[PDB]
Amino acid sequence: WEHRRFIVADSRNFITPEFPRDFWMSPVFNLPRETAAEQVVVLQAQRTAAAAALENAAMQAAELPVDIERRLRPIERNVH
Amino acid sequence: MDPYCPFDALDVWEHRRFIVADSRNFITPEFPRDFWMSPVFNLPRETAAEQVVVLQAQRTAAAAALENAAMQAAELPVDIERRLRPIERNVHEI
Repeated sequence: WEHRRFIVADSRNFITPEFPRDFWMSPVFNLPRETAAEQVVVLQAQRTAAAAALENAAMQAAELPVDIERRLRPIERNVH
Repeated sequence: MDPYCPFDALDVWEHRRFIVADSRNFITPEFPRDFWMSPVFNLPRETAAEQVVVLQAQRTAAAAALENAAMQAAELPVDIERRLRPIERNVHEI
């Protein structure tokens, strides 16, 4: 024995919300083809790429003290 | 505010085994609607425009540093040609 009140599930059932005068013209509903978010994402990706590339250049160019000593010292020994 | 409905309410006494045309009742929770707080979109502290401005300022700083690296590292061939040529001439003097 289970009892409760019932209300008919009718297709005619509609809901009536209310909208304020300042609803639709929120600034974000209407947006241009180009906003700041896409530039932010692309610029951050480029910044990370440059951060990696500077480190790669640092490790690629760290041989100058070795690239010069092995060119100068043997000539020193040869002359000496 | 109440959604419209032609039928107010009626008296129904359901059974267990013989629920024919088995419907789907709209279940309701038991905690009061006073505990169910209204939704708020927490706006971020910064806006994408301010993000563009700050990131562009940081790019300008990084580019200035890279330009400094360029001017300090572009003279290395000049150092090469300034240091070895007198020594090469001295070796030729022999």
